[PDB]
Amino acid sequence: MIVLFVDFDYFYAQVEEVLNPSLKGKPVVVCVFSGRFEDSGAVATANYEARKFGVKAGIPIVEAKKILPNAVYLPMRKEVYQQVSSRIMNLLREYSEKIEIASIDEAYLDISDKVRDYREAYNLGLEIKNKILEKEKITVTVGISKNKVFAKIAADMAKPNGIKVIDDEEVKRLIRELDIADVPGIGNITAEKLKKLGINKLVDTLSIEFDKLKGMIGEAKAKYLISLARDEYNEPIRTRVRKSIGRIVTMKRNSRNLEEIKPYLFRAIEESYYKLDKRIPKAIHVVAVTEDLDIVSRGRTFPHGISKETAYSESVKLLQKILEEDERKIRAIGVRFSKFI
DNA sequence: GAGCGATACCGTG
DNA sequence: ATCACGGTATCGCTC
Ligand SMILES: [Ca+2]
Repeated sequence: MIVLFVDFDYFYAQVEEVLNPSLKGKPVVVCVFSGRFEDSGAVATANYEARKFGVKAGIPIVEAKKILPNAVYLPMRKEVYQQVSSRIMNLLREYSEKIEIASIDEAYLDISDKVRDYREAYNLGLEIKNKILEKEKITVTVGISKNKVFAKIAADMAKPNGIKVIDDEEVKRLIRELDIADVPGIGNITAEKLKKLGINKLVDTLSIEFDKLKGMIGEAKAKYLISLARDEYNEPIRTRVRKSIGRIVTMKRNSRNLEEIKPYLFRAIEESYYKLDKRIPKAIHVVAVTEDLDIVSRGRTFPHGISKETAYSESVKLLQKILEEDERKIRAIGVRFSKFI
């Protein structure tokens, strides 16, 4: 099959740049402000102008201001991005009925039955970059190859505003040459677990014995890596249906006082129930990030759907259970709803 | 031996 | 020192 992946460049920033074009050329950093102290929080994304200097998603806002104190610092407007994203997405549906929306920012199309070869495919990805630039003034990167993983690796290798095909010969090349840590799904913890085992390239997972590999990363990621290195990975493009929806909020100050967490918790329920629309969940999970930045949950499933009032009273019970069964103070509290009708 | 909710870990956005 | 999603490993229960 032939897979075409679209990955919007610097999406949150670029949307801010489309809306306020005075911003082009300047470093923009979309932030998520927390409210413990002035400029506490983290970076959600920056544009290339800011990324050049080490201002990337995940760093604290204070560090980003130490590097680029004169950049534009914008509060995250996710609702807006989500709305633009939706419209870019309804636009990708013109090019294939088989479409898998992977994130706010990313979609895969199986165009197998709308092109014959990768030159036709390549051609369809210029069209699509054009259409999106025309309608929404947003640059994207396209990656084309014979499955989702190598279509995503192609986009990585081509961004920003790129397009690249990874034909069957280049796939065999990468399986040998490409550092396994750049394979989607291999993050730092498992990258290291591999290097530990000498695994540096994908091909390497075929000489190692399966249960040494399984015993180290998981049967599933083991099988995942092996199927790639055998060039036998095919995962169909499948439509995403959201499974959970939650919200966590950081408290002005740590605590384990029940009457002190309760308003943040209840704020988190309100927000999440609004984010649910007509989705009725049967499961609720309360979520506390410890003072130590660990994450510890407590949940309950129900024969029925969960009303907000059920949500309010069950969540307090679940938070009580978090505080008994642990001694660590709470930095942020939230909830996740799931198992929808 | 292996199928099921709770819960943690791990990846990416 | 953000928030969000969602896949998989592990346990204990259960057949
Ligand atoms: Ca992107």
